[PDB]
Amino acid sequence: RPAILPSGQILSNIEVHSHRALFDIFKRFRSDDNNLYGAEFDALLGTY
Amino acid sequence: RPAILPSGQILSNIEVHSHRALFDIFKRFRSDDNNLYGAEFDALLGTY
Amino acid sequence: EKASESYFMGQMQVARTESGGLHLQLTQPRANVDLGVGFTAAYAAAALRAPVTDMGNLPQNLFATRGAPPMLDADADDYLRRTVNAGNRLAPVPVFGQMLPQVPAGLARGQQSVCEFIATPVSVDLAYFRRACNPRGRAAGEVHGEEGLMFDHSHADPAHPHRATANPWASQRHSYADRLYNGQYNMSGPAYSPCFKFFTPAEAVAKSRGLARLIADTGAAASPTSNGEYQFKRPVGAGELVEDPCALFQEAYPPLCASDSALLRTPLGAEEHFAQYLIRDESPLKG
Amino acid sequence: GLMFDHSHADPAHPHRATANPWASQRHSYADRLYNGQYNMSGPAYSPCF
Amino acid sequence: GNQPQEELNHALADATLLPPLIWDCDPILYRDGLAERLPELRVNGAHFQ
Amino acid sequence: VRPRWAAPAAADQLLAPGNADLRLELHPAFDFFVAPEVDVPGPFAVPQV
Amino acid sequence: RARLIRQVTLADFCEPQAERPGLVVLALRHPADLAGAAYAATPPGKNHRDLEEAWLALDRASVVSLNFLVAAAENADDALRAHVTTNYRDRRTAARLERFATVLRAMIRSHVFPHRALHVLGGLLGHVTQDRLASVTCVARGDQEAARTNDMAARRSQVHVPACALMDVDRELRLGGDDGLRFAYLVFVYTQRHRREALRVHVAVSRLPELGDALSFLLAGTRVDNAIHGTDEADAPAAPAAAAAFPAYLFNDPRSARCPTGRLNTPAAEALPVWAPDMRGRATRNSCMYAAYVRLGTVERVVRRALPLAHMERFTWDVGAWEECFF
Amino acid sequence: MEVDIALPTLSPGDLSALQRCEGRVVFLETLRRHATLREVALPCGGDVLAAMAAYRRRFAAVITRVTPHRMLATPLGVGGRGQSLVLQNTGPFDLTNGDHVCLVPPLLGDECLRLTSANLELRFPMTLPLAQARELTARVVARAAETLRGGAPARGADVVFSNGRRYQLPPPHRDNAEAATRSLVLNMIFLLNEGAVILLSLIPNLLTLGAQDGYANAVIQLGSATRELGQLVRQPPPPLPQDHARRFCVFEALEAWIASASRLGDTLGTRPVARVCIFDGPPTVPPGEKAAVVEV
Amino acid sequence: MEVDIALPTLSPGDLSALQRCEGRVVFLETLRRHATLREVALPCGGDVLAAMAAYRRRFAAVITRVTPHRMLATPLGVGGRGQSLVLQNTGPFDLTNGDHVCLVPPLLGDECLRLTSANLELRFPMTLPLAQARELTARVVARAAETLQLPPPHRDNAEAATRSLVLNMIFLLNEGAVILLSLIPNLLTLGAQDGYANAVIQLGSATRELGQLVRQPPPPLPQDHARRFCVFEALEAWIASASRLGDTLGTRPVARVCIFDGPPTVPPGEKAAVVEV
Amino acid sequence: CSTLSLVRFLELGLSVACVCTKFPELSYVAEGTIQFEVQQPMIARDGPHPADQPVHNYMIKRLDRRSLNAAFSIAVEALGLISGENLDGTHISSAMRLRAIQQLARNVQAVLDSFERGTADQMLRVLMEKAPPLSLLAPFTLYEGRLADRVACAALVSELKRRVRDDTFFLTKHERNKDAVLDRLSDLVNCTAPSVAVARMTHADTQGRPVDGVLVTTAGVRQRLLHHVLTLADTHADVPVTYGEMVIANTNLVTALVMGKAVSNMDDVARYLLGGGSARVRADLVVVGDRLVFLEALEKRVYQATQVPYPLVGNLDVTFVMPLGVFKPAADRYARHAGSFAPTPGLPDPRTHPPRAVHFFNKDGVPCHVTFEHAMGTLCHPSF
Amino acid sequence: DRVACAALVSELKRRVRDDTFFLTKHERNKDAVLDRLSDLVNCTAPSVA
Repeated sequence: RPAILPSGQILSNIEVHSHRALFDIFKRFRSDDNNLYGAEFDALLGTY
Repeated sequence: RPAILPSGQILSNIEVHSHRALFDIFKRFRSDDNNLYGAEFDALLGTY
Repeated sequence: EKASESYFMGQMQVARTESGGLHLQLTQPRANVDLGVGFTAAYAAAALRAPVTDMGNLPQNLFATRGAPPMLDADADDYLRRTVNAGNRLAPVPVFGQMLPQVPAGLARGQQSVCEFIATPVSVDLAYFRRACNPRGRAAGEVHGEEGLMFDHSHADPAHPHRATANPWASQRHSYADRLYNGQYNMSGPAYSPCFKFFTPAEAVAKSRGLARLIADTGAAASPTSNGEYQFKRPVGAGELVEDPCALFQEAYPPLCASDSALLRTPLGAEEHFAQYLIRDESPLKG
Repeated sequence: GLMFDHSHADPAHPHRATANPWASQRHSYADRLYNGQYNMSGPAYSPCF
Repeated sequence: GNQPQEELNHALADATLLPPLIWDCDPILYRDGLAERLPELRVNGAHFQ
Repeated sequence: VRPRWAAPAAADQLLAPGNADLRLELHPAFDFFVAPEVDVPGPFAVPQV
Repeated sequence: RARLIRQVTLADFCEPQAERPGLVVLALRHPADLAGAAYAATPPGKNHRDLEEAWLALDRASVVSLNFLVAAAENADDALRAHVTTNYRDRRTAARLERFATVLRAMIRSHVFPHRALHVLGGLLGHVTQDRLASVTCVARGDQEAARTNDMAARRSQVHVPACALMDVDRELRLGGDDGLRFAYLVFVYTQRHRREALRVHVAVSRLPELGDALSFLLAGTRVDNAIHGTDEADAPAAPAAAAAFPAYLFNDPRSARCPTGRLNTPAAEALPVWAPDMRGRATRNSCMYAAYVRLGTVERVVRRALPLAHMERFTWDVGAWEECFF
Repeated sequence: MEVDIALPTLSPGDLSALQRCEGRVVFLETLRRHATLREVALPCGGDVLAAMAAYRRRFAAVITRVTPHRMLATPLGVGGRGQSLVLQNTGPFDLTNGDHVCLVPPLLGDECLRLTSANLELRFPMTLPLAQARELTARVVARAAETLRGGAPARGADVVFSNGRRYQLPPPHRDNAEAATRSLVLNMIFLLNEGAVILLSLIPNLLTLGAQDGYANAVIQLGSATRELGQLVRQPPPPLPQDHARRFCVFEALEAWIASASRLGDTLGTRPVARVCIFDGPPTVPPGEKAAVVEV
Repeated sequence: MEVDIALPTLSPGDLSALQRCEGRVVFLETLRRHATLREVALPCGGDVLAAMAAYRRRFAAVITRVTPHRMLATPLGVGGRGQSLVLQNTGPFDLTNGDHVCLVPPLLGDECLRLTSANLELRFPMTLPLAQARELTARVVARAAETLQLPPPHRDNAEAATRSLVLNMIFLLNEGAVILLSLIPNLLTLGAQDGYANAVIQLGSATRELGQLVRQPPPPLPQDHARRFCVFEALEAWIASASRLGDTLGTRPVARVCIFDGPPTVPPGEKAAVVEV
Repeated sequence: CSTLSLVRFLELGLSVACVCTKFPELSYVAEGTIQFEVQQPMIARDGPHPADQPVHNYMIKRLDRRSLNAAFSIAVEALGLISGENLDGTHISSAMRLRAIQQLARNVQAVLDSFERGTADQMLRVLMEKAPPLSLLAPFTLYEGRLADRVACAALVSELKRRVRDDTFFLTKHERNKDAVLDRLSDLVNCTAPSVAVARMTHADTQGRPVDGVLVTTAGVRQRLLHHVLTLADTHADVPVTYGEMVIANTNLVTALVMGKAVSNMDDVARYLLGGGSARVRADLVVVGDRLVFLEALEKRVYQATQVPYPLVGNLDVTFVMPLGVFKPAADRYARHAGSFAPTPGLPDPRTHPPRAVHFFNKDGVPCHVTFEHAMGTLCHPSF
Repeated sequence: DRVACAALVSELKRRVRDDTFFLTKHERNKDAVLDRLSDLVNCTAPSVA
């Protein structure tokens, strides 16, 4: 779910928790949560 | 969301509506449903 | 058939632990999936070995069941206990912690079955027991009849258009025989009830959307009974594969029986003599 | 423990417990004549020994 | 029930089921003695004088 | 309590695995019962021995 | 290795710069629920708000070093009082010790015993202190010297117990035994005489896995004088009625008055004998409570060496649950 | 010894709810490295006594991370060196640092997951500090008892404190508190009365001694050495011939009482299963929030 | 820690019999690292009550290896709760997976590996599940209370058991307990409209024999029936007592059975893995 | 000593009942699916009622998760000898070490074998649960297309109720006839339907056309069949000796990592969308009807000398019912012959009273009768 | 377990009194004799080679 290859760097840092209004989803975990390292996919094997 | 390339052909035919209980989910339609024609995707347009 | 199953085997892995010694416990995950529209396998049940359980008699004892309000004069039901539990196995001996039937000693044959008794007027026609019948009289079941047929009485009995039922005390909603062998009346005990599946509509939640569903379901329905020295109730989780066409028809077969031993003799002859009667054997076990 | 007690029913006809109150209990009449450790043994053979 | 077995077994052994025709008080005098089930007989509104 | 001998025991329910007669019925020519540990005949009132 | 606990708190009772590491610390309950449970727990006759007042007279602070608590009891050797008083940096300290004494003496009077107010943690090893705010750190399992203190003079530590309170048992009871691995128990001793009562603390070691009869005999005088002066201030009625004698002759009476089941109402239930078990002012269990103990761990050796002290030897922290000692 | 549980795929939305219970405990059956969710399931409307008795014949295990495929558990009974683990407190009131937790069924108003897609329910037992649990059980039982005799139905003092805040002890009719607890209060009150009766039958003159000088003296003599005031237990009257319908052998009754009391005392928990050793966190964990624990 | 039990010289007639005792438990008295065999030894069978009282005063130890010189052991519980070891069952009832086990002195005697060369005998205690050990202790203590496959008591220690029992029972009587004692008829009447309510009450209940024979009046209001409430206190006290009544007469369950692969139920005379508590 | 009979799963004829492919990343996949599409033909009617359009329909079947496992415990006394910690410098400890390592090898040899008989058992466990009985299967296939109105469903259930109770035990109640057995076997073989074709099976006869199915039995029934009714076809068959493969690589990887799915034939879909060793094993065949199937009874090659029951001894279940004390109406009591079971002269006839017991034969044949008084367990209880 | 040995001995009791004599009770069923001989041969087990 997270990104693999960033495209553009950000020139200016800012406090993010102030500007929650500009964003549509917002998730801020402390440090190294457990969800990032789940590689669990699902797909069709064969069609007929 | 139909298949594009079938892996293998089915050998035998059978009245399938009667044996519907074997399958988990399915759907029949008269002929040439409009839904399976337009297929639109959702793309993320840049990560940062 | 040539290719009836896809079979995917994963990757092995070796988990260690300590137990005196060292327990290496292998494990390999694998999955399969049916890939043939319609059926792809069948079996016939050709031969027959000895019946794994005895086909004798064992009068079921209710005194292991609770939920029935007792009788006021405690001496009365004390006498009931003191006399009916006498000379009756599977009596709830109050040995520590369980108050369960004591472990019997020695077995004649396979595990002994259990018998029930359902009230019925004396003027029930006898010919209803020659062919395969339903202990209720309303032969509802599910396969032949839509929902609402199991307890209605403004609609005829499908298997006997003549009457409405054949046993008033055993068919009506909230009738007597219902209040003892039903699914949701909390009057079950540790002993198995061979008629538990005949007075139960709780499968109303499991509505049947195809005869093939019931067909495939029969022949592989997990076992409801135990495997000890009796027919005890078993947790539904464990189970075991067993075949029974009863739950598809909800019908029972009459065994070879007669109201006098003097009728069951090698020169069988007449089948109705006097008040005493005989019932020929019409079952899947003609030999 | 199945041979002399009379609370566990007869394991061949489980209706009753015994089919003969005069030949099944320990120290019964029919027992004191054909038991191996009561020693009324004579010269003739005894099929029910 | 302070009654021998016979009165519980049959229905006409009860000392509490009055006969349909009585000429005296002998059955009634026997009736009230069984309070294990509160009995009562109403004669025109009075118990009996 | 009722004396077992007078009130008849049973026809089939005697040979049941529980009753208190099989324990004392094991010879066709002799009976076995319990009695006060006294000499016979003894005094009028039954002693609690 | 061993497992640790860190609890930031106030520097009122345990003062981790004043003592060096290696001494057991206790966790103090929130006092609000103690003051509340008193309202329903103090026995009849006694005061029912005096613990409220005793607490209000001492005004979160959560830990208390055993070195501090042992001083605020009856049993103590005045050398340790002098040490706690003149060696603690803190202001107003002796006054606080006095108030704490009054608190515990109120606790036993109100039948909410301090053993239900002091869970035990391990021995502290480290601390960082602001101005009157500390964060102590104590072991919780494993052996003490698996830790690592930031002293740099003695990385590891031991366990120190005031030798004034350490009461040995085996050599006391003369079991004739031979010292091997012995358990370690922290025990409390209550005594109940209204407005004249106190609390005694001890630290007991022995091979006895089950104290029980051992303390019941050790504290014989306490149990004796506690069972008789404990019911005081409770109005007992006059001489007990003869109807209080529970009739036993009537159980296996063949001929006796009897009642049909389910009819305890107005219908003829009068001929039954009356029996009034009436128990008002007799010694209840909480009245005969005299001691309470809790297992601490296992010990090799105890040596005495200096203020007198008692260095443990290979203490393995294994804390258990509390226990009553009333019978 | 970490077990995984096959998970019959349910749906979106519900799987989020299953993900939210990443800290509770579940009672397995046997230590096998595989198990089906259908196995660890209990009808969330159930008898509290039978559930508390069954909690012994099982193994506790906490739900670690979950995935649409499976969920991982870690048993608490067996273990190596008692490693740390996380636990979601789910009692009615918080628990402090440095104490012992106990596992009791949802005695008060119940909460239960209703996985409507798979058609099964789950019960997750409460997590209580030791003394507070041993007192809450008595609270609910005593309220039911006071109600039983039809006396004053309320006294305004069925409240329990924990770290300041006052708790209300929700009204005893919410889910089935008038039905799923009847068994417990009956089985406890009855045994208490029976013990009292047996004692008084063995010592008939106990409650006719001095109100303050006789009873205390008897108790202190009994606790001390072998005087015992002779056979303080007077010889009970001789029984009936064991067929008389009114036989009463007191000693067999005492035997049955000892057995039943021991059994009931063992099927009550109150033997700690874990101990909070939180570190690097707020010293007081509120309900619903995880808390570092080491198994005992 | 590994207790080391040294052995004297032994005849081959009994060394090979001692080899077969690889999963049974013995009772030391002190936990030194070394100890001679002669020390850990109990006299021949007698007074199962006294012996059961003695197991409380000593901590157990199970043995693992038996060499021609040396015989190891393991102190069962002093600091550990997960030292998974194996010990063989020697009680009649087969113990199944899941439940705890408690040590109980042997009955009838006859279990004595009588060593003639060393001139001593051992009596290894049997291992029973909790549910049945409780009942056995109940039976034996009741039989001891009677005297004011079965051995008779000794009248010198049976009084101690009686004392413990009568104390634990006496301290149940509280001014709150009488309030509960007041609703015996209100309990019996409740045990009539329903089935489970009647089920919980036993048959020789020793209370139904009372509620139908004696009437008791309304209880006297205790001192300050407004501030405090007594039923709660009496019930809390009773819970606290009953939670620890079983062990005070018998012995705490010492270990619970866990098996990862083998068949669930293990028969008598066969070793089975375990974890201690 | 004793050897250890090794067995490979691909040699057995049961392999031709399934396709086996290693999928080394199964431990990662969530619930996978497979998509079917099927297109039922149609015939042109005529007349008043309008015609219909040819129908289409899709479907998917999800997977299910199973697993194998086996314990491999070794002890401490030998663990100290393997790793050399407990090793001593002697000429005697060396031999004990040799013994210990040989033991470990002879142990791992057995535990590795179990993962072949594991599949041999799992395939039977699976197939045994999806195959409905033949009795309930023939007439349902005879009534296809008419199960819309109720009356046809009734005509179908009235025939199921007979097929269950009459065609359920052959070769035990028919031991005089021969072609009835073979014809029942033909119905069994021909009532199913062929599944998808795949080129990876190639399970061929020694000479010609490929095989179609298997026939697993218990040794007794196989013995009874191979000497009266069925003639052995041949004694060998060329089979595949390798598995298949489904791996994730270089196109499935990007999609599985960023999107969350990965189709198996992804490379084919890609290259189309944008432009872009047979072994010989001694198996025993048999010809039935017009087909050719493997005939086995695996009770010996596998499952032998172990602790598991054979999954081919199933369990039938019947519920009997007998009336106890019914009394026939007046107009139905009659002696078939005037010379009746005449009782002893001088005493009255108890054959007129209402009967109060039933007599039935037990499992072996000794009669055991049920009388009213046995119902005391029911008709004497407050529940009444 | 008991349930297995029960049916085992119950089938043994039937196997004794039916198949203790062949080629004297059944000379008509010529093939049944060869059946029984094949059973007799295959029922045993090979020893070490």
